Amino acid sequence: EQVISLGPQVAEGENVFGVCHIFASFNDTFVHVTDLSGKETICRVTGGMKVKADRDESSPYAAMLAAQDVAQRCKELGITALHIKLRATGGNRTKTPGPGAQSALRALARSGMKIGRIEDVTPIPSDSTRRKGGRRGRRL
Amino acid sequence: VVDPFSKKDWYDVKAPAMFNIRNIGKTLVTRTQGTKIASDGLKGRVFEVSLADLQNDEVAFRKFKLITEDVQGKNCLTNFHGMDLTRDKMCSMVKKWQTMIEAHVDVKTTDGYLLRLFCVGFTKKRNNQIRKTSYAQHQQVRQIRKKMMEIMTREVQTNDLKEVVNKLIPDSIGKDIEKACQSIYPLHDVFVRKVKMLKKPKFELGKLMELHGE
Amino acid sequence: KFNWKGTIKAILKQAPDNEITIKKLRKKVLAQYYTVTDEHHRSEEELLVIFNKKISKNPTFKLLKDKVKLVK
Amino acid sequence: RVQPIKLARVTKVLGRTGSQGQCTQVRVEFMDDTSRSIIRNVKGPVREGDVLTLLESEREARRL
Amino acid sequence: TKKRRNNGRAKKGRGHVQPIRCTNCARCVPKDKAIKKFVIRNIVEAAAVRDISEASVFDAYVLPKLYVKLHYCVSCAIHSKVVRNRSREARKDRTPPPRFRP
RNA sequence: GUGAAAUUCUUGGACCGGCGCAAGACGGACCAGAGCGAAAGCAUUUGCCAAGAAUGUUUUCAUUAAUCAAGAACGAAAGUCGGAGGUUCGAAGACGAUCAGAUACCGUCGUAGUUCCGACCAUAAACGAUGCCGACUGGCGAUGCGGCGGCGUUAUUCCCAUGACCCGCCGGGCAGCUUCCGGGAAACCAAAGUCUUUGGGUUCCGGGGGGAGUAUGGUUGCAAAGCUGAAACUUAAAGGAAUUGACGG
RNA sequence: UAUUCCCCAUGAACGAGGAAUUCCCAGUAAGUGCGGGUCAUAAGCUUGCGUUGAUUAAGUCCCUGCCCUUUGUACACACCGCC
Ligand SMILES: [Mg+2]
Ligand SMILES: [Mg+2]
Ligand SMILES: [Mg+2]
Ligand SMILES: [Mg+2]
Ligand SMILES: [Mg+2]
Ligand SMILES: [Mg+2]
Ligand SMILES: [Mg+2]
Ligand SMILES: [Mg+2]
Ligand SMILES: [Zn+2]
Repeated sequence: EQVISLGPQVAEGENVFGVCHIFASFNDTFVHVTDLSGKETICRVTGGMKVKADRDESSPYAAMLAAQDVAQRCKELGITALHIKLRATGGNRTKTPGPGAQSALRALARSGMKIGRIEDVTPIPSDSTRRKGGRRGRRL
Repeated sequence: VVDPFSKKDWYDVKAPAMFNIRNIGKTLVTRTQGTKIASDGLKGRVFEVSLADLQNDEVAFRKFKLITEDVQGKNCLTNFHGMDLTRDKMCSMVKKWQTMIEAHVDVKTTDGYLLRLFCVGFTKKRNNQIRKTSYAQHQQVRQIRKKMMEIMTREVQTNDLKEVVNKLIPDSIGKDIEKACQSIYPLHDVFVRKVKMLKKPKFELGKLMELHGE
Repeated sequence: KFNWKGTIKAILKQAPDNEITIKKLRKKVLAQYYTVTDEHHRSEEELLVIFNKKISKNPTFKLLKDKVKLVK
Repeated sequence: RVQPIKLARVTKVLGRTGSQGQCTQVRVEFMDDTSRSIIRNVKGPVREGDVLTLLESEREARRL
Repeated sequence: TKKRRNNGRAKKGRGHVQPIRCTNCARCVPKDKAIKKFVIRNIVEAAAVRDISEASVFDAYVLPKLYVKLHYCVSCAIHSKVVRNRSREARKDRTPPPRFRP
């Protein structure tokens, strides 16, 4: 800092906001950051971009690493504060967020980012569209 | 080859004059080149803003939609697009041993902004009540729903968007419904749950200036 | 494939009075099985119950209450 | 790139874990911001009251 | 022999109840038979509450809750240790477990 | 996506984020040992159509009733026929795994089907594994509908109503707890009681285990199949409910 | 078909051991000798004794099992069961 072309021309006390869409499912986590509208993407790092083991893409450590990389990039683009939109797979499938929401949100806060509003944006159906297991479910 | 963030310039998003906090935030867009323009790729963006970020003393669980309509240089001027409650508030109100009554009405303001308003209300346990449940019978639910639809229709049907939004800011409609329905079954958590925009006429720019001006 | 009845008959032939204790017969049969076989999924208990079915359920053998005898 | 080495002082021991009773949970505190304290898994005999070193500071420990 | 007086479900005055899907295996369970559970857990996971609180841009912000309703089949509730086998006189006890308030 | 992976999709830019559009399903949370229906079954709003239980009644008729071979209406799901539609799931099928094998369980795709209209089929652990009608025999607290009666609180409105609550009573319901009523082989059951102290009315139905709901004839159906239904031969037990041990991935 | 011992010659494998697997927590393990038994002749065995003298641990129920409670059962020659 400062570039000065990359980044808005702002004051020194007030802060500029973005939206961090954290899709924390099982099998992966996403630390997507957009602008306020959500139409412009600033950065997107996923858990599978940091590990090469294919079973720990959903581990908390990989979510922490993704959150740190996202925080560094958004900091050098001038974004200083974030609204959080937490999300599970939802719809037909599970509504509990995965193992990587924890460390991603913690690492965003601890990496030097200001936290705004937190909200759950998991897709909740009004009883739609039959799920896959068969009638007896998955008999593991 | 080059990073795309050297081709972007930052704009400012302005709320209408219903709210006292006029500045929403900053959005960005690629600079105009070729045949694609900055302004047409910038219009139609939607900014879901909390009400506490637009009014300095109002509630936080209500949020507004605020689609952008015109560009005035470094400013994106917005107009009302819809209202909704947060997920946790709506999930917090719904609980067992009480009846939920919901109603919806399609209705047009005077200037041609056909809306769909959703209402919700829950039956209230009395303070000296010792029965577990507070359940309205079906005819009580039906006339409560009828009152909700008639109140919403009479409130928005004879107005235009400015004072309709000014009614939605403190939710005076929900208080009117709750006050009116006490003689059927007392309701406590009465809100306008969601406002949806269905049709907008012709984009009079002078109207948008009037909304953003005095 | 290991031949159970043939190996048991061969052991009973090389025995005094065609007679052997169940323990010695079991020891020799299991050692033979481990030294000729090609299949590996079979367990120790499955082999034990297979051997018990081989000796107690054959018309050519008799059980004199702790032993196996070759009948004619 | 990594956060530096952090030293942590061990407050009360929270029992044994690790499916053979090989690790302990310790509830360390960071002795720079003493108010900040986390649960951690330690191998070796621990004896609450002494100082650890943390290469990667903010991981977690699951509560027993 | 008949194990329970209700037949393992709350179906007293009707013929048919609508089935639901178990939340972690997607087995069809009748709605009265399922093991239901309501979870009002915090989003911000109070082991990490202070970092979020000090990093917040507001002064007085209350953290949102997460509201999920879970449905289990009998097998998943037993295997995930939501419920356990009980003795006969312990079986016919309908009180919820104590809230472990202190 | 999984225990782990691979089949699979991806710089021709998938996944993720935004704004829209279309399609067909399905009606979450509220939703309960709650309601309704002869059962099967029935849950988004509004409107229309005919129906119904219970309650109230100093209303009418005056025995018009109960149960019922033959006969008749309805009857989940799957299945069949014809026409619309085909989102999602997904018998068959293909592949990837796992395995000694794996025509399986797990994963990816996917036909018929799942949806609607019209016509068949008549079967389910169609279960409360408990015929229907009537009488008698303990207690208690709730709950749903209707009626009656009471201190007070609350709403419009300032009053009488009318709603929300509170305290009871009566009737008909779905149930619960408790009890040395009594019964039962017991588990248990206020009905499975009022049974050697054996008789209120009536329908269907069992007679050791198999063979076998098979063979054959008849009959219904487009079919699949349904209904009715043996015998030769074989066998000393097969079962129920409790007890003690042993074993339990 | 060398009892054991002594002397001079002879001078083989073995360069720390695959899959498996045993014993052990304090004067313990391990090293090191010395008595007794057997014994006419005799200890690479065993049973005792001192001597030198540690590493690691003060835990858990994961593997192999044991005890107690609840639970399921078509087993009772009792899961190496029954089918
Ligand atoms: Mg992946
Ligand atoms: Mg299992
Ligand atoms: Mg049983
Ligand atoms: Mg049924
Ligand atoms: Mg059908
Ligand atoms: Mg598919
Ligand atoms: Mg069909
Ligand atoms: Mg017979
Ligand atoms: Zn399940």
